Amino acid sequence: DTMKVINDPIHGHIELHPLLVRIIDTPQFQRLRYIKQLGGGYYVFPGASHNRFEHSLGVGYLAGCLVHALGEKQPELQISERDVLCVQIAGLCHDLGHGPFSHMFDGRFIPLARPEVKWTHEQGSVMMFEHLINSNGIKPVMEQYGLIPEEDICFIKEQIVGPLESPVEDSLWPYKGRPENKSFLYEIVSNKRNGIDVDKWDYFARDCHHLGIQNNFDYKRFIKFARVCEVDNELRICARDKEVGNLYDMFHTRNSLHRRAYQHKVGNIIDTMITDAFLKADDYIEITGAGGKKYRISTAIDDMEAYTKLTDNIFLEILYSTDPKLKDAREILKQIEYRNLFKYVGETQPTGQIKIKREDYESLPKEVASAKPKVLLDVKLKAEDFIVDVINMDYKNPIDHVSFYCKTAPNRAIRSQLLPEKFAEQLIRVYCKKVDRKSLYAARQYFVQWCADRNFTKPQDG
Amino acid sequence: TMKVINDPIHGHIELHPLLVRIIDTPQFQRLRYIKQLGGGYYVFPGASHNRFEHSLGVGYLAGCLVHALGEKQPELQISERDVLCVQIAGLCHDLGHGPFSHMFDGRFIPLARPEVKWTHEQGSVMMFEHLINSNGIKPVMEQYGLIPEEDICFIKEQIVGPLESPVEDSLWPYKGRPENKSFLYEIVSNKRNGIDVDKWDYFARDCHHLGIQNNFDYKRFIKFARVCEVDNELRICARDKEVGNLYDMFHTRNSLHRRAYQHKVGNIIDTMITDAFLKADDYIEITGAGGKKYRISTAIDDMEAYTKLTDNIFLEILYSTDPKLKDAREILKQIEYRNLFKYVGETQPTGQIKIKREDYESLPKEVASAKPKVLLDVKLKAEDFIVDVINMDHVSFPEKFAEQLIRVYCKKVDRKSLYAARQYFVQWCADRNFTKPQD
Ligand SMILES: Nc1nc2c(ncn2[C@H]2C[C@H](O)[C@@H](COP(=O)(O)OCCCNC(=O)c3cccc(-c4cccc(Br)c4)c3)O2)c(=O)[nH]1
Ligand SMILES: Nc1nc2c(ncn2[C@H]2C[C@H](O)[C@@H](COP(=O)(O)OCCCNC(=O)c3cccc(-c4cccc(Br)c4)c3)O2)c(=O)[nH]1
Ligand SMILES: [Fe+3]
Ligand SMILES: [Fe+3]
Repeated sequence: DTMKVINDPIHGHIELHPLLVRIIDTPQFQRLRYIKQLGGGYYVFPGASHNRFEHSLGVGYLAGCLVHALGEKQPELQISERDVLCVQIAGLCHDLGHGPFSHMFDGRFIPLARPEVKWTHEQGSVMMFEHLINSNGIKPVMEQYGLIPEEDICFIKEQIVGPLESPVEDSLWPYKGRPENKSFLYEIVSNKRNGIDVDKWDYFARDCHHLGIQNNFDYKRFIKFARVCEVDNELRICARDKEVGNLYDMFHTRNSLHRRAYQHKVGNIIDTMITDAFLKADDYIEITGAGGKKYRISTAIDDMEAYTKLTDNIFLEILYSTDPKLKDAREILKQIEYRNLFKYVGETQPTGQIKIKREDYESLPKEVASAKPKVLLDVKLKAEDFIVDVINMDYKNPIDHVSFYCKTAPNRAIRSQLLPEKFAEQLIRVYCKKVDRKSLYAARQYFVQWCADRNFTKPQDG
Repeated sequence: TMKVINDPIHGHIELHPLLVRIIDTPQFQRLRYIKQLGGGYYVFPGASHNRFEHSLGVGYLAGCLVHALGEKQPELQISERDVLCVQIAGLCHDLGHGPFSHMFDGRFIPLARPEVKWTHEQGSVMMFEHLINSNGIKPVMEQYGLIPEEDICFIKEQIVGPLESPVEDSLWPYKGRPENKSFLYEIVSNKRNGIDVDKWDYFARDCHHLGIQNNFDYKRFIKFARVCEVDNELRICARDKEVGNLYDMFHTRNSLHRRAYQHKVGNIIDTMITDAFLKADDYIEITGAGGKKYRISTAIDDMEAYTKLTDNIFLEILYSTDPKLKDAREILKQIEYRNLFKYVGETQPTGQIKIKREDYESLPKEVASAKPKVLLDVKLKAEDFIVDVINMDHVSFPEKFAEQLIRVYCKKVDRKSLYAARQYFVQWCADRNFTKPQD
């Protein structure tokens, strides 16, 4: 067993430690070759055929790079090759939990199928990671290369999903994989506080590569000039002051990707259509899991053996099906091929109001059809004619939450409107399955009255 | 009306409504599910791209070239109708590709049905006809100024070549356009000098997705391209100062062939996928016209069934529980675990000899029949061998190259079996009179 070299269009030659290779060459990891990074965006952006597998490789590579650079610059931090391998594995496996079409699956489908359950792709990543280890004898390999499986598995899972929870006192280091003097390690793969992690670096670069958008962030420069420094008796990753411009570009790039691609109107309508087909197919598709037990699309998340076989393939399985009981679902997918899509009715925001929770998504269409427009309208619409799409931008923490250092005093952190505009953390769009112009006028009337009733933003276009 | 597409390599791409209506069909959308490089993706994580985007690019480039020629040289009499027909031909040139692209017509069908002559170009013509007739395109073509009778034939001739050659009759064989428009047949698929918009797009795109340097600039070609007479025939000619660009292109191609298309592990994996397909052929069902069920290897006889034959077959086998599919499944599972066929050696045919597809299936048997020379402890059957045949393909105004390579891999992995396989391979090369292998 020796290292391997993979040639990647974003990162060039990426070296893989044999333990990482052993983890990658499993059904549980190879599964990610069959889940598109951007879900339905590929039906708007023909270049966006990339899957979660290559992005995961990139994230592992970048995690290794950043942590090694910090160790080389600062021996005093006592970063060991064991720590590097654990951070690399966490970067590799952070997206194991994604379902078909990525953010579509846990963002919208599962809430609509089982409003009662609380599912995230991060929980799924933890579950798939455990399953991959116990299905492939990874623990002896980990030991072979100096890892301590109990502690280090806990550390990886903590990087992926976060602390054990049970806040309780909260004045105390909540993690168990590593102690406080290695806190900065938890800031590499997934950093919620300020929004700078190697995961975002890779998918910013990769999505820009595949979409045709320019990426002005130089992650390599940032890695070169990153260090560890002291803030409030804690240790954090900080950037050289001279890097401010780089960060500006990063944030702007983020904004562009969100505005032009991630919340593209037609792409999200198509995500909605695919989810509708999945909902109308859920009762009739079986996925065989542990013990030959059958599962549905919406319940495969409860058995990782079944989840392992749940990918974008399900789309085609519905499209190619001959079962009469699936015809409904099939038809919707066929409308996608013929480009007979749901009609965009409008957009609104819950500005100043409580935001819409996942557990309530299913109730929204009914609400819309229950609005009473103050005109005859001579055309009545039902709940199933409406789609309500809730688009959440998940980060209010600009550059301000970043720590900087001077080349004069590297160990200590330092104490404009040109920064990117705010994110509008929740958008609510409505589409109509009926396409005749009378039905669309009626649907718009219903939508405007519904926004009035909910005290949401008055829709534009009027 | 006029849609715009935002391609990663061509930027913004405006599309005529007729082209959009051709694209928005199951028969064309199918290409979203066929990977451009087949199994190369299992070696290059960036090579996730499919034939659909490539086809869009080829149509766009064909339009660009024809229109650029038309703006210049008005004496050629290029109508918008000609531009639209060329764009459609470029758009539809790859409709006939099967699962994993060149793996299908290049290896799988020859092994499965050694007696049929199948190519993805003739499949493209069949699928184009099926698309036209299943979605009422002819009235739309008329609506935009086309003559379906002449122009459908024109498109099919652009894709597959002359419909003729039943007898000698050596003269102008095209029926879709007169000889004075002959140059239009050189745009989408050029058989003479290997210069066409299809190659431009897929060189650029494969470079973009593989991480390989693209040294040439097709825009310079289009801007400095003209039509001129060469030996009493109209042809696409280039301003002389463009030679430096031309060479660059041929370097890129060369690199793309050596680094990616002929990658040893990628070709081994193509072979493994084909072996799985063979062991699933008796059992996989693909519903076709009238509800008749087809196999993978016979789905090419019904375009309705072929419309539903894509890379998904792979996963259909991987996810199956039918015990009859177990063997196929296991091969795919080995791919996931990276327990691959072992590489035994490489050789070349001598002189102009070219092994033909109809004989591919005979090659392993031959290898297992060679008498090694000394003796052997382990004996290997024909099923233990894979013989992989790899092929590679005067412009008017530097590396290995070998018309055919034959590589042998072994399925048994132990050292003893691999030594035996090497002995078989070297003897077989001696018996066919092929070049003695390496080492
Ligand atoms: N066409 C296409 N575009 C593609 C493709 N790959 C990427 N693109 C890029 C370029 C496009 O400009 C962009 C956005 O898509 P769009 O189709 O132009 O629609 C935009 C408006 C919202 N869409 C609908 O509501 C709609 C649209 C069209 C028809 C119908 C309809 C018609 C009859 C009955 C019914 Br019932 C529904 C509804 O995506 C592709 O393969 N095909
Ligand atoms: N691993 C991986 N690499 C990947 C991946 N995506 C791209 N790559 C790039 C990086 C790699 O350097 C390059 C080439 O692939 P390789 O896996 O390194 O194998 C090279 C020789 C193949 N030939 C064999 O026969 C072989 C090889 C190894 C083991 C066995 C074997 C072992 C036990 C029993 C049996 Br029975 C067979 C056989 O592909 C990926 O997902 N995974
Ligand atoms: Fe990620
Ligand atoms: Fe092509």
